[PDB]
Amino acid sequence: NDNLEAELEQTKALCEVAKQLRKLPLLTEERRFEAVGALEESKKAAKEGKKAAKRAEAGAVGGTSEQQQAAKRAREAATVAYEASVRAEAAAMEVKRFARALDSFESEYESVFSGLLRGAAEHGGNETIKQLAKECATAVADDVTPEALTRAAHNLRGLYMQDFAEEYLQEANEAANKLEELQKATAETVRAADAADDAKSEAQEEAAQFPEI
Amino acid sequence: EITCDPPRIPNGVYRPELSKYRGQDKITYECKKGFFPEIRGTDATCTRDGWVPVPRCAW
Repeated sequence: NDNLEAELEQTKALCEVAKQLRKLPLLTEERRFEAVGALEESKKAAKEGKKAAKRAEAGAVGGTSEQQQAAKRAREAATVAYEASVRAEAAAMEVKRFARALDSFESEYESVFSGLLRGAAEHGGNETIKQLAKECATAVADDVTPEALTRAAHNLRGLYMQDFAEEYLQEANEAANKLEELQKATAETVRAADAADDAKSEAQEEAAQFPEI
Repeated sequence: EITCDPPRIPNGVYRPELSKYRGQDKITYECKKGFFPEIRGTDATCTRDGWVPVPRCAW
């Protein structure tokens, strides 16, 4: 019927949304791991930078002007590495915060969309509709971008007049923003981890001329 | 020649969504997080007496 065309368009929209909701917790975990890795590297760069500044300062005691300038430079880099590690702390904290928000969102809807599909698998109007929903039982999306999340939410909202589809769009719009901020926060942790490494290296190069402890 | 109007399921979602259903046409419904169905099953059939069993999502 056009009723079967409607139901097939509707089953496809449920399938697209369900696949994105199963991918979100896997994606947030990769970001959470990445932020944790970026932060711990920034803390290793700060610890190493502090050591170099200490090797330079002990070395430059009673030293020349072009030896005392080195310790001052290794000290300034050791603090720049420390300050970048502090910025990586704050960025990773945001990653955990946006990941939590997105995990509450996935939790709210994944079982609902999965159950609606299970119904279409068992009682779908056509064998095509039942086949699409059966294939979508455990399917996961390849990726989730804020734009893919809202597109699929608007598509569902256009096919389903039920209030649920409208409330899903409202929530998916909030989650698309949280997903965009999860990616900005991950880049900021990586940027600060690189900033701390560069400073560690500047401290280590200036301290190269002095003896180790 | 039995027909039903779409079910009205506050705090729930049914499928498929059609303007009119015919006798023996089945809908399946799910409840919002925090809500549970009145009956165990999530099925409802279009009969002479409306949707049977009646779909209801309770707190």
